[PDB]
Amino acid sequence: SGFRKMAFPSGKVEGCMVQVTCGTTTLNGLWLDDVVYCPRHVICTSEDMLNPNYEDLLIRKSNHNFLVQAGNVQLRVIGHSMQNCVLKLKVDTANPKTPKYKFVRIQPGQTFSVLACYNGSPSGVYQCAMRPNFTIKGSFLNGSCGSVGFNIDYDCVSFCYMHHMELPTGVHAGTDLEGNFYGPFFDRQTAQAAGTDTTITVNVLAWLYAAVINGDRWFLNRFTTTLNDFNLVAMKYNYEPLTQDHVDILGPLSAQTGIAVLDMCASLKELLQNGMNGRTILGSALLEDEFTPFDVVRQCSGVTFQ
Amino acid sequence: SGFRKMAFPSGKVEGCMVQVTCGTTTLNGLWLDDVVYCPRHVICTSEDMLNPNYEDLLIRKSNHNFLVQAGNVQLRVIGHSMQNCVLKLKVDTANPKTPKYKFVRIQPGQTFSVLACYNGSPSGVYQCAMRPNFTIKGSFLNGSCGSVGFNIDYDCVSFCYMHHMELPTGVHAGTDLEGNFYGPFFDRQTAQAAGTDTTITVNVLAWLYAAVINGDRWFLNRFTTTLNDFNLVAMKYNYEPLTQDHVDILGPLSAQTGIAVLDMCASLKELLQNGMNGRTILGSALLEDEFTPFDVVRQCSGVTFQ
Ligand SMILES: *[C@@](O)(c1nc2ccccc2s1)[C@H](C[C@@H]1CCCNC1=O)NC(=O)[C@@H]1Cc2ccc(F)cc2CN1C(=O)[C@@H](NC(=O)C(F)(F)F)C(C)(C)C
Ligand SMILES: *[C@@](O)(c1nc2ccccc2s1)[C@H](C[C@@H]1CCCNC1=O)NC(=O)[C@@H]1Cc2ccc(F)cc2CN1C(=O)[C@@H](NC(=O)C(F)(F)F)C(C)(C)C
Repeated sequence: SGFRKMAFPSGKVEGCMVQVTCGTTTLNGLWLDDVVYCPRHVICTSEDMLNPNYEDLLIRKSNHNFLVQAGNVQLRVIGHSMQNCVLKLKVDTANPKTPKYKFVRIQPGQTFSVLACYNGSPSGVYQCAMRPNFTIKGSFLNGSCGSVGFNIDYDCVSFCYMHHMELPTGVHAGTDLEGNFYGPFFDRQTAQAAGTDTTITVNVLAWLYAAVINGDRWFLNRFTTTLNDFNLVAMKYNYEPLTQDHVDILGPLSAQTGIAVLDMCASLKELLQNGMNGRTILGSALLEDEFTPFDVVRQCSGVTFQ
Repeated sequence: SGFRKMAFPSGKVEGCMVQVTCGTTTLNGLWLDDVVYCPRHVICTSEDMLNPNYEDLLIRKSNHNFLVQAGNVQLRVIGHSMQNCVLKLKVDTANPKTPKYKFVRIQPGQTFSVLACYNGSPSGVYQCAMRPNFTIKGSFLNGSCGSVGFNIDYDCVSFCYMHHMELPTGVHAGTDLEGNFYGPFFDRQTAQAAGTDTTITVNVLAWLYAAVINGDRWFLNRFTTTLNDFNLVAMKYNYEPLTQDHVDILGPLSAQTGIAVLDMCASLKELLQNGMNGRTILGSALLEDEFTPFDVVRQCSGVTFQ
């Protein structure tokens, strides 16, 4: 029993974190085989931090203008290239701790673990989600850029995020590991700002199923709803539309609990319209939307506490 | 910016997790140097799971009745001893991944990271607190016993918890790494139940300071309170008394924000008496009490967003 914001064990990623320096700029890099991946703005100086032309800045650099430190070992850079907003530094040593890995570009609504790092050294691990507006509600300070987000499946690390920027609302923007930003953001100091965000409906439903698995039914009701009528309420509360594919994805949790998806939708409708009346669900007074259906299955018992 | 339930990176602990089998019972163990630590009830069978006499059960075992598996490598047991509720198995191989480490018995109110493990294999990492009633609100299924809790300081792992039991309310009980339970609990199937819990006041105050550091002041007021008058309100809301030592511990966060501790106490008093009026603090609609003052300093900027 219990239900926690649960991150993946971070060891396989810790062994990949390094420090990249160019000029007086240092940030984190990810060392896999003989390549170190890091945000390309490591090549910016104090005077470049507005609207840099990265191709023009990078052609002025040589391999030896980059320093890569792995622990107390300096790795020599023997090639470099820019791919989108990521710099790839070829180094003379293959990381002996390279895990089995993939790069994935995730969809909004999906969750991942972040290994927050400073000076190439891991500091902490937490769970977040790719928001519908393609920001993340991270926890990042100066020096964190290059920290990565990941999921793990049967000892394969799927990297999905590299940290680049903090937006004016205090949320975060970054890239996939091929250097493409999530959302409409850029690695430049310009007017960018999160678009209006929405609540991830399929995830709230998954978390309600988690609450039932763990023995709590107080929020259920005798009603059902059509998908169309539910979505008319969702829209009013700034929730994402629920699709039939979401309904299908929730199939297993519905089967394990004996509660039809559209019946859980009617419970959620009532919660939106009435509030919680001072009660909590899985220790929260808000409707939590950063657990996916997979996250619930991963953490919860396959046996419902009936 | 941001503020997350942040666990320590778990790599140094992952490398210590092993599987211990006795009879048909398998659970997790912690391999440090040439010793494997695990819950002593690994020696129980289906018929022992009520009121076992552990000294009588253990004298009937030999070293070769214990199997220790580290990955796909079987470690041979060459000695055993019981210390309180923990079994110590001496093995023929010292763990080459043994980190620098300590065993600590923590005080209630302190937080730690849990590496949840099944079959000797790490599954996830989350943050919890030792509750005033010496339970933890963990997330544990069958097969999790022997999973450990820890803090890390300058690459020294301080182990503080080993998981043993789930109580009827779904919360968890366990031991320090010397095998002494936290709280009044036993490794036996008897009427035990969590005592009444309380909210960790000094931690709520620390988290309010975190909210101010990150730029949010909506809950502050112009009032102050005496320590005695605050504690009369605390008692009414099932909060722990706040001591002068708590006040002292909050000194640094008070100094960084310019808000006197007893002024923050008056803010907390008002929150308790009025509620939040539908507003949130650091993304929560409840007063969070599982961040210590140290946790806030560790995660937050040393520069307040004024
Ligand atoms: C990251 O650690 C980096 N620092 C540096 C320093 C020098 C060169 C390159 C980098 S990357 C930080 C993390 C960030 C810091 C603030 C606290 N919380 C965080 O997550 N990233 C930045 O500072 C980025 C990098 C950058 C790159 C090119 C530019 F032209 C400008 C920047 C500045 N920057 C920002 O995040 C800024 N935000 C924005 O410009 C915007 F539009 F996204 F809001 C800033 C105002 C500095 C937060
Ligand atoms: C842990 O994984 C262990 N399983 C076994 C199995 C055989 C032998 C030894 C152990 S340790 C579980 C973790 C637990 C399971 C339930 C779901 N969530 C969890 O955290 N620990 C137990 O099952 C313990 C072990 C034990 C030891 C000696 C005994 F005499 C009896 C037990 C049973 N047990 C419990 O946690 C039970 N709770 C209580 O007895 C009490 F009083 F604490 F509530 C149980 C009712 C099984 C949850």
